[PDB]
Amino acid sequence: EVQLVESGGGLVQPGRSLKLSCAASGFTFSNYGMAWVRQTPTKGLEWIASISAGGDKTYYGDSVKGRFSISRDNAKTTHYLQMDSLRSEDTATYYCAKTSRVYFDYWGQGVMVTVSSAETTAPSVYPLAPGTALKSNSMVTLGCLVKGYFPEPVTVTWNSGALSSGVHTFPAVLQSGLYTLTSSVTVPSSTWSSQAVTCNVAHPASSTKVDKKIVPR
Amino acid sequence: QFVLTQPNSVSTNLGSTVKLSCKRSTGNIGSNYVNWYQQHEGRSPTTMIYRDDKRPDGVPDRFSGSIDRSSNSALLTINNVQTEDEADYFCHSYSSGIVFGGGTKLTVLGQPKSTPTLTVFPPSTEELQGNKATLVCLISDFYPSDVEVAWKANGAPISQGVDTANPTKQGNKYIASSFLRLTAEQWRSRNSFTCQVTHEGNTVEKSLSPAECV
Amino acid sequence: PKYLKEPVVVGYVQRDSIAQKIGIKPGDKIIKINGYEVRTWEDLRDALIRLSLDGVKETTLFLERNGEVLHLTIKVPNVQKGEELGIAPLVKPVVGGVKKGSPADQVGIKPGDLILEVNGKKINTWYELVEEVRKSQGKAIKLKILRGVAMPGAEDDVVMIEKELIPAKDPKTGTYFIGLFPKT
Repeated sequence: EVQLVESGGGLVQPGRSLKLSCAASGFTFSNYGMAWVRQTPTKGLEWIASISAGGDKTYYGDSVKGRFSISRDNAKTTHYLQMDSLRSEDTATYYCAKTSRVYFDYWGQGVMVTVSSAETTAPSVYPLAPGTALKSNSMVTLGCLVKGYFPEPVTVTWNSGALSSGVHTFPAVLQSGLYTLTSSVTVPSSTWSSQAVTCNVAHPASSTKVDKKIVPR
Repeated sequence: QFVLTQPNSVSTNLGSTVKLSCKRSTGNIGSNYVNWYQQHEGRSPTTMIYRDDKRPDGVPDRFSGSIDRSSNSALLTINNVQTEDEADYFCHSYSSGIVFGGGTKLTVLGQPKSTPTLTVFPPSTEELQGNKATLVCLISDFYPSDVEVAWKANGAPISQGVDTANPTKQGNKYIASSFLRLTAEQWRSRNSFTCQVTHEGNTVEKSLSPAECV
Repeated sequence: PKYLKEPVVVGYVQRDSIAQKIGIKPGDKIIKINGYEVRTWEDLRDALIRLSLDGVKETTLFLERNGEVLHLTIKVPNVQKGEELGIAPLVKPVVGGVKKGSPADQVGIKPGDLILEVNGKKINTWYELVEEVRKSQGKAIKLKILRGVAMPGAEDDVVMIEKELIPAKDPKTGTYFIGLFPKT
């Protein structure tokens, strides 16, 4: 299976540099061109850079010609996008893509790059258990408050991905430059009574991961 | 050397057939290939149509591509439209550069109606330690996607420190969330707070209280 | 929300608030600010809004504390920027629910009951109830209760239900409880 996995995103200040990586597998790497395409909510999908199969030809979008440089290392089945002189507007989700002569056949997961003078803020993670009442339900919903982080994104898993269904991570609100979100998981009351339920919050930009166990209040 | 123009938004009924257009501004649409990518919320693009009208393996035959020379437009036709067709659709072409259309978000109307489930959560003790209290209101499992979220304190409207996220699709349904930022003292000073969601004229609510069982 | 039509008798007062700093107390009854005649919480709400629109920064507040009318000078809070006095209405001590099998269930306390007194002392708020219950630890608690509507003519009769219950220790936490949930 064709796989493309990016890394190297995060926050940087205007004027600084950042290098993105895309690790390829599941096809003959040297047989195909690679490319980078970025996306903002405002300006949709935007091609920024392409490198030919043999690495000897490179092409750039207008807004980045001169500042960005794309390269590949066939031995590592990897390609890179060195970004220099970054500006507010370069803030975006960056996708790697493989070509097939006349289109992008496969796409990465995307990595978020934020160009801002604002500082990285790791979230506080708070456990959300229901308040006590008279009656207990069959099912119970437990939460994980992920408060005041910058920049996006965060990821939340529950018991390291063991709890998969009944999981909702709710998109964040933005207030005074900080994001807050919640992730919920719905489990049988019997599971919570017997086993531990733990939210796992990752924040790439601050290089933080936090596990928090939900206990009855 | 050209732009591709897509309507920012199109709506269609569940089960209907819909056409999404993509018009080249200058030069012939037939001069270079047009491709079509579907992107769901917070996910990567996947290729739906390549080389004008060819479909990858795994892509349902409900998707077809075509080129209309007289409108200088490419068309992506989706038949027997489904819930999961709600997504952004981008057309793509090239010549000396590589061009994407602005993208068309597809709304699918007439899905099974569904009242929101409310989950409310009081402030955690850990948060309260630091003299702050965020009240949480999770809104899930609703359709359509339009809701009105309002907070009460002792049953009276409150707007200060409210933050609501616009509904987004996650599964086959819509979710939203609202937060009420308080200090500990503001939290303790009340008998009840209420999260109130209004959906297609019907109101649903759940309340929280600092008041302790004993 | 019934409180808007009730007289303004101060319940909770927030720590480090405008009301606290200028010495507002639980029990105080607010009767005038600047303005405006304050008979009800609605008046006070509507008044503070108006004052703040009119850019009043400080004004004069009249309350009744032991039936004696005191005068105070109070910073008018900016309603827009999200400020408040920091005062809240009384939470009347009414039982919302009773835990099955709990001491309170055993002696037949019922939702809707109004605790008047605890171990001889009169109370006006749920918070006071919780105070008095916690401090008696494991020792027997006496409650005076008003239950149901009286018979016309008999509303003011001096007679109460008197209940005596012994707190139970939760086996997990070791916490004392009687099994009363608040009305919500």
